[PDB]
Order: sequence, then C-alpha cells, then structure tokens
Amino acid sequence: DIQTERAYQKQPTIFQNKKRVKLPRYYKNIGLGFKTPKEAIEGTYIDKKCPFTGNVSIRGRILSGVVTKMKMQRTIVIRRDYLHYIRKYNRFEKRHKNMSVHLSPCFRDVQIGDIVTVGECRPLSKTVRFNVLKVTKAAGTKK
Amino acid sequence: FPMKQGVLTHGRVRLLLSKGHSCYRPRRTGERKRKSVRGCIVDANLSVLNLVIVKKGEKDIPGLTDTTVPRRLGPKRASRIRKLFNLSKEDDVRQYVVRKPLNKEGKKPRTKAPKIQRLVTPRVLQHKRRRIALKKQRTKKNKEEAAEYAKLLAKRMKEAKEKRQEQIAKRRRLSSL
Amino acid sequence: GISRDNWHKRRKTGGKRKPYHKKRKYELGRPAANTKIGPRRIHTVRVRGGNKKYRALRLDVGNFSWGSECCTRKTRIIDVVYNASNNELVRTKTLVKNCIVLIDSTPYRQWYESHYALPLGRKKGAKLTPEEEEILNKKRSKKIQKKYDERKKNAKISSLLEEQFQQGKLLACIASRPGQCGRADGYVLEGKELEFYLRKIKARKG
Amino acid sequence: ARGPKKHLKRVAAPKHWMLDKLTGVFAPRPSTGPHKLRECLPLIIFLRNRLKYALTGDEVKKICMQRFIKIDGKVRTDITYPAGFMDVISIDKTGENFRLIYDTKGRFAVHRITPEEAKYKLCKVRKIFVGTKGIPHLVTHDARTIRYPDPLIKVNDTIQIDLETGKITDFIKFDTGNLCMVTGGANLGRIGVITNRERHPGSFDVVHVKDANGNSFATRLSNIFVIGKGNKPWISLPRGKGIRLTIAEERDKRLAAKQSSG
RNA sequence: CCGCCCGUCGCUACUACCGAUUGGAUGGUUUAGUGAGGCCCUCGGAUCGGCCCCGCCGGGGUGCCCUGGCGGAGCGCUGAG
RNA sequence: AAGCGUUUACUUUGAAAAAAUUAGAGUGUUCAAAGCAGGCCGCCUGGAUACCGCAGCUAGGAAUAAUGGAAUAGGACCGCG
RNA sequence: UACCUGGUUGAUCCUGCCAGUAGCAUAUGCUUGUCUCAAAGAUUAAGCCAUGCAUGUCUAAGUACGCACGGCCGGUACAGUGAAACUGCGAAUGGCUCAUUAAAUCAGUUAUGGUUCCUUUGGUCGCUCGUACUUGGAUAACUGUGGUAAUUCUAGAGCUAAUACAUGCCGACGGGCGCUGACCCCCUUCGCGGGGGGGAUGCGUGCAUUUAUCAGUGGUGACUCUAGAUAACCUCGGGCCGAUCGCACGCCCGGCGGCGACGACCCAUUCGAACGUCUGCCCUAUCAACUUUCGAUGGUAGUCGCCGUGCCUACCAUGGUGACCACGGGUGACGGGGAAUCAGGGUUCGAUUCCGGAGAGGGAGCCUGAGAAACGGCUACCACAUCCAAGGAAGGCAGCAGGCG
RNA sequence: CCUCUGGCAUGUUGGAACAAUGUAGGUAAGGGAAGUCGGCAAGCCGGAUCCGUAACUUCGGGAUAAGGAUUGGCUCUAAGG
Ligand SMILES: [Mg+2]
Ligand SMILES: [Mg+2]
Ligand SMILES: [Mg+2]
Ligand SMILES: [Mg+2]
Ligand SMILES: [Mg+2]
Ligand SMILES: [Mg+2]
Ligand SMILES: [Mg+2]
Ligand SMILES: [Mg+2]
Ligand SMILES: [Mg+2]
Ligand SMILES: [Mg+2]
Ligand SMILES: [Mg+2]
Ligand SMILES: [Mg+2]
Ligand SMILES: [Mg+2]
Ligand SMILES: [Mg+2]
Ligand SMILES: [Mg+2]
Ligand SMILES: [Mg+2]
Ligand SMILES: [Mg+2]
Ligand SMILES: [Mg+2]
Ligand SMILES: [Mg+2]
Ligand SMILES: [Mg+2]
Ligand SMILES: [Mg+2]
Ligand SMILES: [Mg+2]
Ligand SMILES: [Mg+2]
Ligand SMILES: [Mg+2]
Ligand SMILES: [Mg+2]
Ligand SMILES: [Mg+2]
Ligand SMILES: [Mg+2]
Ligand SMILES: [Mg+2]
Repeated sequence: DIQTERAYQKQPTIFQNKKRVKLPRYYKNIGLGFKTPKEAIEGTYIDKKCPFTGNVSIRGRILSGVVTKMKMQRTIVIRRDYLHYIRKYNRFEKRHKNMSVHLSPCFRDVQIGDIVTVGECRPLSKTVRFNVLKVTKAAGTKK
Repeated sequence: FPMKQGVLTHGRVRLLLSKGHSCYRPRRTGERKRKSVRGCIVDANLSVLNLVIVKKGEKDIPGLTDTTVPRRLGPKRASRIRKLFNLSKEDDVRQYVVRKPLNKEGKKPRTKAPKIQRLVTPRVLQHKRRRIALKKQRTKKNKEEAAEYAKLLAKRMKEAKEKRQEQIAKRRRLSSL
Repeated sequence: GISRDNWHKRRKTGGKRKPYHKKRKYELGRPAANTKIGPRRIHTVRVRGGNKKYRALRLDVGNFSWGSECCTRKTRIIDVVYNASNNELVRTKTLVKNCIVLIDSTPYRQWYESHYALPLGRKKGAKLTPEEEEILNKKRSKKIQKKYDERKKNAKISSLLEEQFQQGKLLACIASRPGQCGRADGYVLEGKELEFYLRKIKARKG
Repeated sequence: ARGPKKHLKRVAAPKHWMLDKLTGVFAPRPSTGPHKLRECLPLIIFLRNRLKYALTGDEVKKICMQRFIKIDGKVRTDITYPAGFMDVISIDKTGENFRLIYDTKGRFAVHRITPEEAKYKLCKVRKIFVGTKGIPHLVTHDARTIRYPDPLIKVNDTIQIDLETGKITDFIKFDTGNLCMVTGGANLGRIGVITNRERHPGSFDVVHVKDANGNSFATRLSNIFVIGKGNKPWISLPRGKGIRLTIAEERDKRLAAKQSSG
C-alpha cells in the first residue's frame, strides 16, 4: 500500500525507529472549525500536501466548488460557478473558473459533482493553491 | 600603452582590469573595463624600458649614485618609530619621531612633526576603561532585572495557584451542596 | 543568466505569455554545485540580502546522527550508493539531499563499546593485542559495574545494523543540502526505511 | 523602482497632516522610525505648520539642530523624524510639553501637557516574544522591545511607560468597560467604552465601542488603543474629548459661540 | 405618353478585382548551422611574500636559547595570485 | 458572557476603502476662476462632509428566486445490553 | 432647459438618411487694448544629436609631516584653518517618454504560518572557562624620471597614515552546570547482594550555522512557532564576542571615572521590495480547437533560488484549457485615480504633472552593493556615429535648454 | 564484399620494356555549362534514426516532396520474458 515510489515515504516529524523492548502518525486540526476526518487519524497514508497530515497551513480564503474532474494524481479540479453584473444591462452572465485543487487521500470516496470546500494555502505546484478541507455529498446519491 | 606583469606574450592584448589590477584605476566601485596592454617579454618596438639597479657596480655613475635623495616623510606609526630608532617599549617615542625644518621666502623658520598614531595616551586608556565599565554596568543591569522578574513571577504564580485552589475548594463545597 | 521565472512559460490554458519586462536580478539561477567526494573544497557565494551560501564542491566528512541510540559523530563519507532521483548521480558520486551514502562505522563502534561495553562487529576469535578495546570492556568498579550491568539489557541492536558494523560501513541518508549549507550532514538509516533502501539497492544490483 | 523611494509628493502625502497644495511639489518624506509613515506627523510639519515657531525648512533645521526639541525624553535632531501617536514633545527652552494625541476629527492636536504627566506615555503592545533564555518581550506600537514584562500583560493591552527609564509602571487590559482612543479608520480620534468584542478567526476581529453620548460604532481591533479602566483615562483628553458632534451640531456650535462672541 | 424608361455597343475619366512573372520591397516570429562576451567549474602558475637549513658574528640568560646585521642556498615546506 | 446552529442571491447596516478631481460646508482672493485660508482688540479659530460602481469582510430581515432533508427507512428522538 | 428645423411629391402622410444645432480638444486663418491663472515636440520619427549644464558630499567626533596659509609657549608628538588623496556614504532617488504589454500590467482585496531588507527607533552587545600601557606590512596624496598624436590613459622608483587591509590576547574567572569516574565513608545482611551519600583526575561548558533525538515557558483560528534538554558539527572563498575617534577634566592612596561619535552577529521596528488568493479588460470565428515526451497539467526525490513553486533536472501519471468564446490575430492599447458630453441610462477619451508598470537606439550578459540585470556603470554583437600621426581612442538627450529630420 | 567443404589455374600462348594513339578505371588548383544541337558522358545525392514536408488533386496521392540534424569506439543505466 505504502512505499510505491523511489524514496522512502514517511512523515518528517515522526521518529519511527526507537528501540523496542503500529507507528504514531502526525496530524493536526487546521482551524476554522474543520473537523479532521477519521481516516486521517486511522489511515496509513503519507502526504506532504494534505492539510491534516502534512506541511501546509490553511490561511487566507475558504472557498467552495463542485468536483468536475478527478483524472489527476491526488488533485482534482473544482468548478467555481458565479454570476457577473454589467452596469449597462441590469442583468447578469453566468461565468465559471475551473481551478485545480489538491485533494488529500484521506477523502477516500468522492465522485464528481460533490460540493467540496477548499482553503488557500502555500502554492503546492504551478497552478494549484488550495486544499480540499471538507466534502459535502451531492444531492441524492446516498446509496 | 604600458607593460604589465604576467601577460607573457609579445604583442598587444586587451584585458578586463579591475580593483587590485595594474595599468587600470577604477572610477566607480566595481567598475571593470577592457584596456589594452603590452606583455612581459620585450623587443625593440617600445619607447621606454624601465630598469632598477639591484647591485652596484664597482665604478660610480654621476646621474644616479653621486647625489643622494633622502626619504621625504618620517615614520608615523609608533612601533615604526620604535623599529627605526631601535626602541624598547619603555622609552618615549614622541621625542624620537623625526621633525622637519621649514625655511622659505619671507616666512619664519619652523619645524614640523607628524601626529603619530597608535601611541598609548590616557584618552585611549580612558576609552578602554570605559568599555569594560559599561560591560559591568550591563551585567549588573541584567542580574538586577532578572532578580526582580523572578520575585514578580513568584508572586504571580502564587496568585494563580491560590486561584485554582479556590476553584477546587469551592467546587468541593458545591459538591457538598 | 539562468532564470527562475514563471513568465517564460505557458499558462494553465496552454497559452503563450509574452513578456513585459526583461530578466531581473531576483529571477536568478546559478549552476549546480554537484558536490563530489574528496578533500574539502567550499566556495562562498554572496546572495540576495548580502548573506552567504556555501557551495561544497568536493567533500569528505560530515556528522551523522544514529538516532535510535542518539549518538551523532563526525564521520568520513565512503561512497554514494543510492539516489532516489537519478541513477547517474549514483554512477558519479554526487552528495545531494536525501541520497544514500556510506560512512565508516568506527566512531559508532567506539561509542557502543564504550557505553554498553559489549563488542559489535568483531568476528569472534580475534582480540586486539593493543589491548585498549579490552581495557575499555573490562576492569571497572563495583559501583559502576551495576550501572553497566543494567545498561547492558538495552544493548541489543538490529541485526541489519550489526552486519553493517561487521562489514565496517553503514548506510546513511544525507539530510542537509550541501550546495546550500556547505555540509554533508544526515542520519544513519535503521529500521523499515533501512530495509526499504536495502531491497532497493539489491534489486538494482540484480 | 530599483530600490527604496526617498522622495514624497505634496499631493500624495497623508491628509491628516493638512498640507496645502501650492507651496511646493514635495512634502517631507519622514525618516524611518518607530511609527508608520502614513500614521506619523513629522517634526518639520509639527514645528512649521502647527505651532508656527518656524517659517521655513532652514528655520526648522536650525531649531532642531541647536538641540532644543526633545521627543519622548530623548534628543531627536533630524527634522523628518516621525513623531507619532502618544509621543511627548519636550520643548525645554520655551517650556512646553506636547502629547501627539488625535483630535475629534482625524488630526493630531496640539495638546499642552504638564511635566508630571509628560514624564510618562502610554503604549499599546503589539507582540509577546520570548527571547533566548525564556526572557519575555513586549513589542509596543512604537518599536519598543521591553524585556522582562509582567506576565499578566497580553497582546492587545496598553502599558504606562516611564520615559527616562523605559520601564513599565502600570497597565490596562483589553476588557469590556475600559476606555479607547481609536487609532485608525473612519472613526479615527473617537473616545468610548468597549461595548463588544467579536471574534473572527482569520479575519480581522472587530470591536464595538460606545462613546459618552450614546453613539455606538465598530472598528477593527488594530485601530483601538485603550486608555484607562472604566471611563477614567490615564492621560488627558483634547478639546472636545473625542465625541464627533455631527455637522449640524458643529454648525450650531460655531454660530452659537460666535454670535455670543459678536 | 411627344411621358418615363432598360441593356449591349462606341468615345472620356475614375475606383477596385483576376492575371503568367517559382513577381518585388519592407517588418515580425522562428527550425537549424556558426557563434562574440560575461558567469560557473576543472586546470594553470607570470609574479610576490613567509617559515625552516647552514657560515660569519655583535646585545642578553645557566656549551643550549632569543635577538639584530651580513650573506649563501636547498626551493625543503607554505600562502596570495 | 464563551462554542454552536442548512447554504446562497437579494435588502439594510457597519467595517475597510490614498490624495487630487467631482459634489459640497466655512471664508469679501476688491468680485470671479481660484486659494486653505483667515478673524478680534496676545487671543480666537479653520484646514469639514458626501459619493468611490464590481469582488471581498460583518451583522439584522426572510417576502421573492434557487438548493436540500425521511420513501429498497442507511430516519429522527428517548433510554437499556 | 428630458427642444428640434430644411430637403424625395403637383400636393399629402410615413420609414429613412443627408444637412443644419450646441459643446468639447488639436491645427489653422483674420483680429487684439488691461489684468489674474495657465497647456505647450504626445499624436508623425521610443528617429538622429553639435555644445554647456543635469550627483556629489566634512563634522568637536576615520586618516593632516602639501609653511598652502598661519599663533607661540616650546622642544613633553600633534596649536588651528586647510587644498590633495585613501576611507565611509550616495550615485538603485529624482526627471523624461509610453515602444513593449490584453488576466499581462493595473484596481479593489487579502496572504507571506512561504521570503529578503542599508537605514532609522528599541532591545541586545564580562552569559563562552581559553604586546594588551595597543601587533604586522603595504598603498594613494607629496617629490622625482616618463611614454602616446590623443582619453577623467597611466608606468617604473622613493616615502607615509587608518574606523582601508590584516592579526590577536588579556579582564570577568571563582567556580558553578552535565558526563566520566579512580576511590573514600555508612546501614542491612553467615554471605553474594541491596540501599545511601561525598568525590580527586580527565571530557564537554555562550549567541548564530547544520543535523538528529527528548519533553510539552509564552502565543495563533490553525506550526514542523517561540523557549527548554540532549548528541555532535562549526565551512581557511572563515560569523559575533570593539587593538577606533571627540569633548570637558574630576575622584581614590598607579587605579577609578561622566557625556557622546562610529561600527557590529542576531531579534524586533520603519521604508519597503518580492512572489501569491478572489474578481474585473476593447475589436475579431474571413481564428474552433489549442497545449504535450523541446514542460503542457499533476506526483515523488533532488538542483538552483532570498523564499513557495515544473523554476530546472530524473523517473512515473496523461493530464490541462475550450461555445460560460479558450487558442490565434488586431489595437491610431501602458493600467488606474480621472476628462468631455449629458434628463435617466449611456457614448467617447485618459501619452500628460498622483499611484503602479515598462525602457534608456535594438537585443544579451554581468561587477559593486542591503537594494540594479543600473546604461548621466561595464563588456560583447547589430545599426549608427566622433577624433587620429591609420597604431589606436571614445560614445548613447524618451534629463534641461538647444539643433536637424 | 571476405571466408569453410568442393573446385580451378585466369579462359586458343610466354618473355622484355612502359613511346605515341587508344580501350577501361581514376584525380585535379581557380571559375562552374562560358563547351556543345542538347548538361552527351561524368559528377552531385544515396542507408538508417529523429524531425519537417508546399502548389495541385480524381482526396487515393503528390512524398524518401523540398529542407535540417544525428551516425564511430568504449564504460554504463533503464524497459521489454
Ligand atoms: Mg443600465
Ligand atoms: Mg479620495
Ligand atoms: Mg419618390
Ligand atoms: Mg419639387
Ligand atoms: Mg451633423
Ligand atoms: Mg496698470
Ligand atoms: Mg519625439
Ligand atoms: Mg524614478
Ligand atoms: Mg498597434
Ligand atoms: Mg502602444
Ligand atoms: Mg494614463
Ligand atoms: Mg501615442
Ligand atoms: Mg509615473
Ligand atoms: Mg530600468
Ligand atoms: Mg532616441
Ligand atoms: Mg541596460
Ligand atoms: Mg543621458
Ligand atoms: Mg537614472
Ligand atoms: Mg524640469
Ligand atoms: Mg588476366
Ligand atoms: Mg596461362
Ligand atoms: Mg574457353
Ligand atoms: Mg576542377
Ligand atoms: Mg577545387
Ligand atoms: Mg559556342
Ligand atoms: Mg552555349
Ligand atoms: Mg546522363
Ligand atoms: Mg513534386
């Protein structure tokens, strides 16, 4: 399950090899009343960029979106959907911004269409700046 | 164009020259500039060749040896006075510094000695006393502040411990309600 | 020079940013250090804000922490054996962060035999006739001998570590960035990460 | 720009200095110091526009460099020194003491002070730092690093600093009921009692404060400077006492007072 | 309604279009060759010092030690470059 | 009084909004455009206030317009093993 | 001031434009008596420039033996003004122009818990356990031989200073703190043994750097924060712990002294800078698919960087954007605050004095510095262009005037 | 093209010279079709891999269009059972 890739995949603040005679894992609460999920504590995964078990700090803005693509490795694309007002025609126009959000692997079952909440953090890659903090399931689909 | 050391060729070259290099003087701090110089090894094709006589021949030459030119300035560092006139560290340097005579047209004859640096004067010794007096002042201030903060934190933690002892006794008697 | 700028590259949409200014000085890259293994050579770069960075260029020693026992000693780097990024950075011996080097286990052997007074390594049958290792292992007082006899219950080591001590050189991971700090520090690999990198090394060995 | 700017324009200067428009192209760029640039009032502006003790820049230079102006108990000689909030000007020769407190509007008010009040000032702490040997540190609003404070002093409180020593004498804690001078925003200069404190994690915490005449108004917490327990201050208050009478009441007061003057 | 009126043809003027000429001239981006110059690395070592090694000794200590001067030289080591 | 109360759009308020310009208060620059001045026989005072669309932040309203919840009961609530 | 009027017909009533009407800028004509304000080489050629000037700077407080002037009180150095030159600082501000630039710049907005910061204000600055009554050798200015046709060119020789450059200890300092521990002493016990202290000798013994480990003083909404303990390292292209200067001039009986100036590692502070978050840009479909092993979108590990980051490298994944208009092109396009016209909406403009950006003929690369990819700094190349003894040398008006086009 | 099993003796003669004309191979400075009816003959190009490929068109082609780059030896690494 773990140690897929080239280097050893461990959490950097834990010292796992103290002399004996299950590893403890580092995890934190990210503030703003976000409940850390049970799979973050009970899991066995590693992640640099998970907000709950990694070296990121959720700051700034706390936005939302709908899951619209999950084709990437440990990041999804959300589709922020909003309106915009022209001062001439007292009307609106429906716009959107697709944006790439690092989805931690503690959110283990999510399908596209779910309304996730994201938080601004350190820029994790070129076009990724947010993390999925909590996931709210789409309407219906309880089965 | 001048000759400079270590270029080691025969013709003329162009070098980037900087602070610390010869045949160049900088104007701004950090300026470097391609100037054109001449190598070490020599030929006919130059105006002036410079020579330094490094061992005197057995016969005199009138332009160079017969007259002598003294050093223009006396020494100015106190230990340089010491190692010119061969002093110890107890004999007074200031009467042994060289002074020059002064004679011109229409003016009073004078004499003139340089203000010698690095001698030990009572002002230097006073500054050296002042910095260590300031050091002991700073440690006295530090230990005073640390002791009064220790007294204050003992008092504040006594206050907080009595506060939580009030909480535990009050909710024991509330449990006795 | 070498630039570190997002404006020379495409958008998220695959577009083309035409630049609005030429290359800046905070957008600066300098070439790699590529710290080999040899007698110590460190050049000093002065950087933004007037500070100093220490390019190692060839580098022999570094202090490694064996942290399950918590002993951290200055040690001679023997070899580079595994690198998670590039195998030609193993093929040439380049000290980088999180590469696997080998280091001679003599200071940790000295510490273990001086702290617990038990031999490690030590193919059995030989005793050092210079006699200093056995004057380290023997002849203590009856007040200090109970201290050694109670510390010698916590004196059994991992067998992977112990055969590394018997071969005489340990596997260790570079933690610092030697093109940045100028040092080649790090920690001795023991544990499941040691078994991970060992099976990586011998699978690469084939 | 290829570095830090050194000039400041006349129009781009802050409005509460109340510079005019047609003397010169520039305004004095205040030097770096304990108070911010847009929240200071420099010494050239204080001696030239307000007090009229100097007419020109040369006159304020020669006043400040025959060593007469004593800011905060210390001799400060450059004319572009940022004299900021709660600073104490000690005019030694002419015998005055000023405290740069704000006005009922956004100004700094010329506020004459007795020497026994002018030997202290009041400072809002900005940080609690812990230095190298467990040594606590206050960081006030005017760059004072004060090592070994009282542990009951926390991050948004104020302290009464003795000036020739720099030591703490007493402190007011940020609670509901205490006073407040307001150092920033649209409610700048107002004085009231702290009615409410509203916590916003991540955002800027907002404090509701109510003055003497029943007007309640909000302000971000960075703009709030408590100045005493209850209604009773620990300094003096300027003329008007931070009320902000409306424009109708100001009109009525000026015509009433000047028809009584005649 | 002897009104109006439409097109070809013939003369005149003007504006465009197609048009062989693998047409022509200027910009701009750029594959690929050559590539100055700076910077970095690996070398290099013109030059300039310093310490030892001896010979001749003056000033000082209980024949060894330090100095100050004269030289000579291994370049034995060593530093900048 | 501290922590919590399906969510948005809308509405109201508060915050934060750089000066200049614009509107506009005061003021006989001799009037006016202007200017931040000036007034009383040292004192008196001014150097306001409003607007600053859109997005963001805060607190009230719950009509309108969306969205949900319990329907293979994987439902609330209340206690028990 | 929420305005219409002439013109198709023989005459009419309409749609519809053409033309009148009022501003508002730019030019141009004819005319001009007073007085207060005031734009002014932007449009075309970010085309080219003769000449002169536009950034230099000295306090009691870094160096003062240029009689260059100078006072006398000497012989116990240097009275004092003081050109010169080293040192320090600034030259990265200002000013000009608007060529580039279409989510770029820019505006509001927040973030740095993801970084650097000369300066100024406040801390710190005998915490370290190991010639000081002051260490070394060069160099400019000055004298003296020059060279070239010529430059703000500089060479060989003499001298001589530092807050330039280097080197480097004493005082606190008498022991405490953690190891190692030879040994010493006591109680219990047939007894091994257990318990209890003291402890010579040796090792380490501060802040900063770098690594790893342990515990959880003060904080935040949230740290892998701050502070503690431990094991070590500490870069010779070295990090701190002062070999500096000026005024007064007193006190114990040689030693104590006050007020300052400068400089320094770090921490704050100030001015900021720098990347980021959400949202907003004109025309064009005769531009409908674009981007990708030459980085396009992610992952893991590094390299570089001041930091985060495909920024770059290696290996994997095959993604990313698009009718909600991408991508490509155009712009007589720097962005905004703002200007004109206006009933309410709008329409057009903004090169232009405030803020932010860009640039110094076009591109590129760098040195010094805290800060520059600086051009009133340097090196190349291209275009241009000046002086000449034909070998060479020097330049950058979109700074202010001014000249040509 | 070179070789092993197999086969042969250079194809109806040998020797000695190395002149002209040949016949058949080649090479040539500088210029590059000026030679001649005419680029006749010769010459250039040429395999493979990685890119790149226009007009026109019966949409199949054109096409190896054109135009570039790479290529040896050795020491390795990675992937394909
Ligand atoms: Mg409208
Ligand atoms: Mg405004
Ligand atoms: Mg008709
Ligand atoms: Mg008619
Ligand atoms: Mg018209
Ligand atoms: Mg007149
Ligand atoms: Mg022009
Ligand atoms: Mg500027
Ligand atoms: Mg254009
Ligand atoms: Mg343009
Ligand atoms: Mg503009
Ligand atoms: Mg224009
Ligand atoms: Mg500007
Ligand atoms: Mg520039
Ligand atoms: Mg030009
Ligand atoms: Mg440039
Ligand atoms: Mg110029
Ligand atoms: Mg400039
Ligand atoms: Mg001007
Ligand atoms: Mg034959
Ligand atoms: Mg035959
Ligand atoms: Mg035959
Ligand atoms: Mg030929
Ligand atoms: Mg040929
Ligand atoms: Mg012919
Ligand atoms: Mg022919
Ligand atoms: Mg042929
Ligand atoms: Mg063809």
